[PDB]
Amino acid sequence: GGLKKPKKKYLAGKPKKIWNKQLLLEELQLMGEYGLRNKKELWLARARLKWIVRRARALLSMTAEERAPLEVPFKEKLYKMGFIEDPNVPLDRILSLDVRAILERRLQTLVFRMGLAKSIHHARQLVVHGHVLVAGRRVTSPGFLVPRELEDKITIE
Amino acid sequence: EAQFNILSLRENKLLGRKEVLVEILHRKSSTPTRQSVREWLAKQLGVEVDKIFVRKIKTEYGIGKSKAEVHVYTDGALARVIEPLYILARNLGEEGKKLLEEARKRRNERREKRR
Amino acid sequence: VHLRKSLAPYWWPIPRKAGGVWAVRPSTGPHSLEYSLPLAVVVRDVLRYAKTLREARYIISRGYIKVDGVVRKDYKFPIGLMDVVEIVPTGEIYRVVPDEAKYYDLKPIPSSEAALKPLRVEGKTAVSGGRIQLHFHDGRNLILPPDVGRQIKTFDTVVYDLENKAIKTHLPLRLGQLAVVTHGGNIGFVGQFFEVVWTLKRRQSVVALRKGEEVRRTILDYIMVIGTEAPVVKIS
RNA sequence: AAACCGGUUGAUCCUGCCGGACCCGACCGCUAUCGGGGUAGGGCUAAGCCAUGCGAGUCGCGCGCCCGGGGGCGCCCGGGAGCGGCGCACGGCUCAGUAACACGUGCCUAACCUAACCUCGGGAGGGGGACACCCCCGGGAAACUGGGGUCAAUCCCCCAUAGGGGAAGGGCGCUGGAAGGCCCCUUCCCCGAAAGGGCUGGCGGCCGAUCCGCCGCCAGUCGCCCGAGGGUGGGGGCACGGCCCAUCAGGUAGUUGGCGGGUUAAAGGCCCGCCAAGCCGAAGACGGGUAGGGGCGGUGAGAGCCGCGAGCCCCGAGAUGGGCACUGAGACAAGGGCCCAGGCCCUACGGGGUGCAGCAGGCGCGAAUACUCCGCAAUGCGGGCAACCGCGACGGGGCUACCCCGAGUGCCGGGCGAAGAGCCCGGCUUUUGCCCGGUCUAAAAAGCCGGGAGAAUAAGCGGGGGGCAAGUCUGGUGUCAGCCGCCGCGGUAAUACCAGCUCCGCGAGUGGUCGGGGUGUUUACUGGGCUUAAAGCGCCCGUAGCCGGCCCGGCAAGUCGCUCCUGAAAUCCCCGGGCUCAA
Ligand SMILES: [Mg+2]
Ligand SMILES: [Mg+2]
Ligand SMILES: [Mg+2]
Ligand SMILES: [Mg+2]
Ligand SMILES: [Mg+2]
Ligand SMILES: [Mg+2]
Ligand SMILES: [Mg+2]
Ligand SMILES: [Mg+2]
Ligand SMILES: [Mg+2]
Ligand SMILES: [Mg+2]
Ligand SMILES: [Mg+2]
Ligand SMILES: [Mg+2]
Ligand SMILES: [Mg+2]
Ligand SMILES: [Mg+2]
Ligand SMILES: [Mg+2]
Ligand SMILES: [Mg+2]
Ligand SMILES: [Mg+2]
Ligand SMILES: [Mg+2]
Ligand SMILES: [Mg+2]
Ligand SMILES: [Mg+2]
Ligand SMILES: [Mg+2]
Ligand SMILES: [Mg+2]
Ligand SMILES: [Mg+2]
Ligand SMILES: [Mg+2]
Ligand SMILES: [Mg+2]
Ligand SMILES: [Mg+2]
Ligand SMILES: [Mg+2]
Ligand SMILES: [Mg+2]
Ligand SMILES: [Mg+2]
Ligand SMILES: [Mg+2]
Ligand SMILES: [Mg+2]
Repeated sequence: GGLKKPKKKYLAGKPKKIWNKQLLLEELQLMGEYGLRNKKELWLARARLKWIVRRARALLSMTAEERAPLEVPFKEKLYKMGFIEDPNVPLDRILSLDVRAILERRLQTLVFRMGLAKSIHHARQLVVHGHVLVAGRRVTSPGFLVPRELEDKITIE
Repeated sequence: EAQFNILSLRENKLLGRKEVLVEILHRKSSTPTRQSVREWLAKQLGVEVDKIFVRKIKTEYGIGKSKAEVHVYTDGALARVIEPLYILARNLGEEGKKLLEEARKRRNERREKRR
Repeated sequence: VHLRKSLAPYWWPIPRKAGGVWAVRPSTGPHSLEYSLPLAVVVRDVLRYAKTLREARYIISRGYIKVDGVVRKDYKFPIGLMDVVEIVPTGEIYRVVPDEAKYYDLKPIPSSEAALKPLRVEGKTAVSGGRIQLHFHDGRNLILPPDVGRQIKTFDTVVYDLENKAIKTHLPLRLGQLAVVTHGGNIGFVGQFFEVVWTLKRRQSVVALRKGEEVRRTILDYIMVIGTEAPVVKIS
């Protein structure tokens, strides 16, 4: 009798106790460093990180034979996205990943880190107003997670 | 400004036509007119413009590039019997408008009769 | 009668979500509804000759498409296993052969082969005058004299001449012949019939085919003999 | 993230309940700029009552007639009112009934029917009739409907043959696991086909402009009838699976079974005549209550719990209540029929029609709700050789804090301000909002490309005593007014009330009340407890159930391994790809 409807994807990143002073301080630090719009963006990044880490945990829990046809492609995809720098690291090192690696892949973050903008908020304004070209096309979403191959194809108008 | 190219061309002998997909590159410029696409295709293929019909011109997000779906017909009679009336109205100019008006009149008749 | 897209057969080469809520329902013809594809679906989604149902129905109504030697002008005509499809204005000839990936695919075949159909015998009946009616896998019938009907058994194959209405050849179900799986999971596999477990019900007997070292198992109902070590008709 | 926190004491360890924090669903308050994706919206409330409009047609290549234009061969084109064929039993709605072979999974019909379609074999000969539209007259308020005349058919009927059924006897033979079946032979009784019709082209003949046909042959083509199989739909049967209550323990009498029949398309206490006493039940009958079943959905780390088991797909049932039939392959038929009940509308009083649980829409109820909009262009279906036609299905937009996704409400430097808000100064940008063009769209709207001016058009909701992030700052009140999920404040110096200032949390959302899950090891299989905190029946005998010594041999039921046929699709997990990423 149940009809499926979409659910929020940042729930896995959102904490259940928001009123911790330490958690609030670290989240505020991350938000101010990367110029995020609200806590939903940070929790979405944490949800992405949680997916990656739980995939690593699941592949670790599978046997060697089952893990064999999935371990190498998994690390290859993480390397291609840019979350992991060495695609041949052991699987258990993937368990220790950090949300800052995912936050670095934002288009606004990359525009700031390439020196194309005066500040991270100015990079967000550039991406919003449409002056950032990704391989010729305007990508107007500041939260876009740029891959490694597309990282070098970022231009300004 | 407007760089056109035949991206692909399939040949449907069953419907007596050729389905061409054309790439249009227009940087910093408006979407090309379907009349302009038809004129370029007619000049490129050496055929009359009446034998060429445009289905849809779709422009990419964030860049002045457009892909156009075009039908070229061996004869106008089969072209007008195969292509939809709204397509003929879009492409032919006024004769498609006349066809659509006559269809609307013939539909108003028999609906009055059904009343 | 309507066919909801959800109730359409799962192997059909159509999207399951993007599109309308309806699918073209095959019109009770010479196959099974769940093991056949309508002619309009073949023209629009399998050959891509028509972009809409209107254009597909126009193409069919002109008589450009021929199925098993007969022009078919009905857009809901069922098309099924081993059927010969012929396009008239283009001259292209396909056989609907079992496929590993699409489960049923139109593979081009030679013009000399286009007049033959390998039909699996599905049963026999006694009819008036003492004659024998063979019933094949696609519902086709053939009435024969009793002596020729006596030696043809169920699950055999016959290569049948469509143009002559005759049995060009008979391929009996024996161990060691080449067989193709025409149904479930292990579909499209061609191999040597090398092992049988004869259950009490003959149709549910366990059969094993071999392709070198590639051993697959099915039931006896799900295989069709296509000759000895070389298949008689081009299936791949 | 497999999480704890506050509260019973003078203090302490327990038990144990209640609250906090999270997600989801419903309703509600304050507030609200844009875009994308999606099968959101009188379900959770009366299956309550309804004005109005629309919601199943198509076919001239079945048939005659009439009308208008054209032309000479034998008609061409268009239209009209009809007969006739096919369809309307699909599609659309809703959730009363139902605890049931309803539903799901796995199998059957060797006990059955099936128009349309497919294939194989065979057949299409003779004859006859009527009723529409129409013409001449009407009747009636309307609904509806009468008489005479007259042209047809793929309309209706008879005749012949083919074929079919029943009874009985025989057989090599067929299918099949198994013949009560098929085929062959024999006998009698009985029923009993067909449209060579339409079109195209060719040939020949009859006929006449008062005709534009009729006939005989050929080929093509769409058709018609019989037999067999398939296909599709449907009827029926079987094994197993999924609610609560014993403050419901005996129930059943066509009930259980047998025999012989009737009916049915077909088996059956389905029904009937006779015969027997059987059938169900504590492994829970019967009785009551609740409820459509499933795919599935929410929640939790999981076991599990819940049904938000409404929307989407499959099956079921129903069309104001209760019954019964016609036609037809199929209905006992939602926009068809008849009757009772109970309403309502029109009327010329004699009669007629009608029930929105179809798409909009109105009243009512309730805490609680959308346009009397656009199109057959996509997806399909009915009709048609076809072209095409129709479709409130479906598609498209509208409205609405429906769910998910992406963004804006400026950026940079300086000053004042406090490092804040805000203001001012100098520069930059135009997402967005506004105007124009192309593209797009069935057409629109939106989207996308491009062009113009411009900082310019855009932030709220809740809270600051602990839990729990945020003020012992200021004023007012003075156990009053008020706060308060819990603990607790307020009775003159209030961090808790009313206001200011200020800070905190989330943010186009943020809160209130409900229901589910977490919480909860407070339902405990994983995994609780019963000396004293709640909890061992006062004791014992024993039925069902559950649990049961050792060794050897057989089986292989549970169990385990592999494999096959399956468990619809969507949904869920992984991977690749395409929408600017995203959804
Ligand atoms: Mg105390
Ligand atoms: Mg209702
Ligand atoms: Mg016809
Ligand atoms: Mg007419
Ligand atoms: Mg229905
Ligand atoms: Mg007839
Ligand atoms: Mg018989
Ligand atoms: Mg007769
Ligand atoms: Mg006759
Ligand atoms: Mg009987
Ligand atoms: Mg009874
Ligand atoms: Mg838990
Ligand atoms: Mg609905
Ligand atoms: Mg009734
Ligand atoms: Mg009725
Ligand atoms: Mg009603
Ligand atoms: Mg309604
Ligand atoms: Mg249409
Ligand atoms: Mg949002
Ligand atoms: Mg200062
Ligand atoms: Mg527009
Ligand atoms: Mg406030
Ligand atoms: Mg205050
Ligand atoms: Mg605090
Ligand atoms: Mg408080
Ligand atoms: Mg306890
Ligand atoms: Mg006690
Ligand atoms: Mg005791
Ligand atoms: Mg007691
Ligand atoms: Mg006592
Ligand atoms: Mg066993």
